[PDB]
Amino acid sequence: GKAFDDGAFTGIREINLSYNKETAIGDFQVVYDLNGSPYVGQNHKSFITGFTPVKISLDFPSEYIMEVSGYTGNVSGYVVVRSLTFKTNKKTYGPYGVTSGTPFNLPIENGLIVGFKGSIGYWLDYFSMYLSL
Amino acid sequence: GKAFDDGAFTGIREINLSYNKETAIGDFQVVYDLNGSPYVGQNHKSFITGFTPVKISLDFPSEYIMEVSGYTGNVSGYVVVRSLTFKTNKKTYGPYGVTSGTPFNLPIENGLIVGFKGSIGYWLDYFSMYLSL
Amino acid sequence: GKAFDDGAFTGIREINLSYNKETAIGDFQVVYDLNGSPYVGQNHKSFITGFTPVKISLDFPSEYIMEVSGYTGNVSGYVVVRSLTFKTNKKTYGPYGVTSGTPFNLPIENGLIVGFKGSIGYWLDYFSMYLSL
Amino acid sequence: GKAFDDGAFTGIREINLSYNKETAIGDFQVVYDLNGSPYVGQNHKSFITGFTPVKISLDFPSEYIMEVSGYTGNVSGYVVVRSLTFKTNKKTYGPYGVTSGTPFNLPIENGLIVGFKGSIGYWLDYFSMYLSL
Amino acid sequence: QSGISQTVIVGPWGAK
Amino acid sequence: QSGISQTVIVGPWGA
Amino acid sequence: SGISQTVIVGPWGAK
Amino acid sequence: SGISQTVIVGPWGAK
Ligand SMILES: O=[N+]([O-])c1ccc(O[C@H]2O[C@H](CO)[C@H](O)[C@H](O)[C@H]2O)cc1
Ligand SMILES: O=[N+]([O-])c1ccc(O[C@H]2O[C@H](CO)[C@H](O)[C@H](O)[C@H]2O)cc1
Ligand SMILES: O=[N+]([O-])c1ccc(O[C@H]2O[C@H](CO)[C@H](O)[C@H](O)[C@H]2O)cc1
Ligand SMILES: O=[N+]([O-])c1ccc(O[C@H]2O[C@H](CO)[C@H](O)[C@H](O)[C@H]2O)cc1
Repeated sequence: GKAFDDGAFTGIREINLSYNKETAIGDFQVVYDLNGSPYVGQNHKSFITGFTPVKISLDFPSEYIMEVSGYTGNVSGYVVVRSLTFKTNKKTYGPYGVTSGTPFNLPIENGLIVGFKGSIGYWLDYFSMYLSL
Repeated sequence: GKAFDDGAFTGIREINLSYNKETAIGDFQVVYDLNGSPYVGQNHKSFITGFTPVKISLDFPSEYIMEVSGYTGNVSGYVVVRSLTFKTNKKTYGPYGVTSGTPFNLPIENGLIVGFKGSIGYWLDYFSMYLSL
Repeated sequence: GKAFDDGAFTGIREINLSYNKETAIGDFQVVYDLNGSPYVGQNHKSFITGFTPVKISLDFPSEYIMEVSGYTGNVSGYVVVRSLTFKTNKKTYGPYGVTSGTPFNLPIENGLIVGFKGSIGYWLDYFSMYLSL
Repeated sequence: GKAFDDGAFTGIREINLSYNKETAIGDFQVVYDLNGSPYVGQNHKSFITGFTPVKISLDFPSEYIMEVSGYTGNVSGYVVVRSLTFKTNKKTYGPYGVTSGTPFNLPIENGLIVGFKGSIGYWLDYFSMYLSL
Repeated sequence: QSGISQTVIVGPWGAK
Repeated sequence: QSGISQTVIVGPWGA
Repeated sequence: SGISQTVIVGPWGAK
Repeated sequence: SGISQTVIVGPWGAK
């Protein structure tokens, strides 16, 4: 798919994503914090459409993500990220998508996710996270 | 089990662990680097004997860990770390232990593992990693 | 003076300042790098005019600042920043403004200036620098 | 002189230095914190003896250095560090040595000194500091 | 705001 | 040794 | 808090 | 490389 790399920012204000309960995660966009101001990141869009949108609006700066988890598995011959869940200090958002296949998880004991990179074709193929103090 | 927390250092020189091919990981010990000198971390011992030892001696500083992965799973009714694998920029070490249960993985695109903390009773119960640039 | 704080960014691409040899540094503005793109920071203007403008355009990311130096002193009964110099790995820029009063200097052996904060009245009253690796 | 480099630790418990009221700073040794335990740094001594020793015992971890200042200037034809002063959130220690020549100062708004490097001959020739969050 | 340096920490994996 | 600040990056997951 | 931190040195100048 | 790094400011003094 199309590689994307937002780089690193000050914090996360909102995550927008889309998913379909029979395929996988589709689109992905973050509103970052940049030094106390919102910075609206690029919208990483699927090549197809018809997904269900989800807006995760965090109570920044008091609310922050402590754990990202999900599943990867094969959809129409492509191994992609099928499901995502975001656990903050306030609550759990998700799972979005289909929770089948091979799980993964990144819990954070100390530090903050401050950016995302990855690749999206029809679906989110993979992603990585920038971490900072 | 018994909690341990080595703290953070400058890098990793060697990992000494033990495991049982029917249970989980037992002992864990790390020779860190500390500003150019070897720092011999405390040996974190299982409460039981009968493990196979292994010595992962890295060619520090040119060789470093890029991915830690493994499995968590039930042994005698406790969730433990059943298996560990360390992939460096040079070689893969493992899997050590039993490759069953829930997979986890921490691939690193940029940065270094500089410390471990966790708990060991009969087996390694859980662990976390300090990361730095 | 009016406080400013730009926050932190990924690097520096250009510094626009102005100064007057009879007095002190006036205006100060920075084009930062933000994840590979120019970020045009706010122009922090002296309350007065009459300064000579200076544009320090860096060969980003090859060229980066390795030392910031200057002088603080009394101008019209106010302690202000009278002069500034920026040394990079390629060239020295300045001094801009008279080199008289109490010197200061921040050489960087490792790391990068990624932000400025401070206060400007008629003249640059004070400043600080964000540093990162 | 003889170069030294302590590297980086997790903070500072004690500074021992020596000085002479007519020349400059002589010896320098730091008791660092490492992961909550004391780590006694190498004692960087002058080629000569006869200095007045000083022990700066910080109430770690609540007390930490917020500014290091001093003077550089010529003693017997060599540029050396003639005076040092350490200001913490609790108290000022110094100046020690001879406060003349060219002043320098490193205030820190956010962050910690975690290590020192430099060179000492008859007197402290130069030094640098490691900073961290 | 203390005199102890800090570091990113990821985990834990294993028991809760 | 360039002018671009760096930060820790973990991943990728997926793929 | 969800805001990341950075070293900051200074200020130089007036109180 | 496998060596962690840190911000370093200075040197002040000779050289
Ligand atoms: O006939 N299809 O269901 C189908 C699905 C996906 C296709 O490829 C695009 O999406 C992939 C999975 O996300 C991958 O990113 C690829 O590179 C994209 O072109 C094509 C046909
Ligand atoms: O029936 N056993 O073989 C058995 C296994 C483990 C036991 O507990 C100890 O080890 C646990 C897993 O490592 C956990 O750390 C626990 O807190 C330890 O006491 C007891 C009996
Ligand atoms: O009539 N003046 O030349 C003059 C000079 C300075 C003044 O003060 C303002 O600027 C100061 C220096 O930058 C400082 O910021 C002060 O707080 C400001 O009021 C006013 C008039
Ligand atoms: O006989 N002298 O007064 C004298 C003083 C210093 C000398 O050099 C040594 O100390 C210097 C300053 O510390 C510097 O480190 C030099 O490299 C040392 O050899 C020689 C004679």
